[PDB]
Amino acid sequence: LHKEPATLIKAIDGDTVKLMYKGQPMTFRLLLVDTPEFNEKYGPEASAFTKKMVENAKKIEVEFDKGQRTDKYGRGLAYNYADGKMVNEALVRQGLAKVAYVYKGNNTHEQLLRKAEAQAKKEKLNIWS
Ligand SMILES: Cc1cn([C@H]2C[C@H](OP(=O)(O)O)[C@@H](COP(=O)(O)O)O2)c(=O)[nH]c1=O
Ligand SMILES: [Ca+2]
Repeated sequence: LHKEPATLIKAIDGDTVKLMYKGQPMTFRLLLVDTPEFNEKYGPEASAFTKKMVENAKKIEVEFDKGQRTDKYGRGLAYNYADGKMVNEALVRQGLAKVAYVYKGNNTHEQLLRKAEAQAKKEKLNIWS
């Protein structure tokens, strides 16, 4: 896979962000994770975690997997990086997302993220507390 440039337009919630990609505004949904909705337990904390990560970054990148690049709602499906750190992985490592929505052929980073989830669960963090 390849990292490609993007710039932040606006934080949305734990697992969606509005970015400019190839010069066009797009909502991205993060691959292989699920954060609680803002109205659920840990939802606000997930939203804040992602917001801080993308707003503080100097360099935002997106990385598409091998399969579908947009979902049925028109959201881009990617792994998102903030100063080289994967947001998808960071959310799972902190117990603020579950590994989820693992579809065949868009699952390159599945085992990296399951390893993070096991570590967050071991530490009893957030969702796993
Ligand atoms: C992460 C992801 C979600 N989706 C779709 C499945 C879900 O459909 P439904 O809306 O019918 O439940 C929805 C979950 O996103 P949200 O967790 O953002 O609600 O997005 C994909 O199609 N591919 C994906 O990789
Ligand atoms: Ca969600």
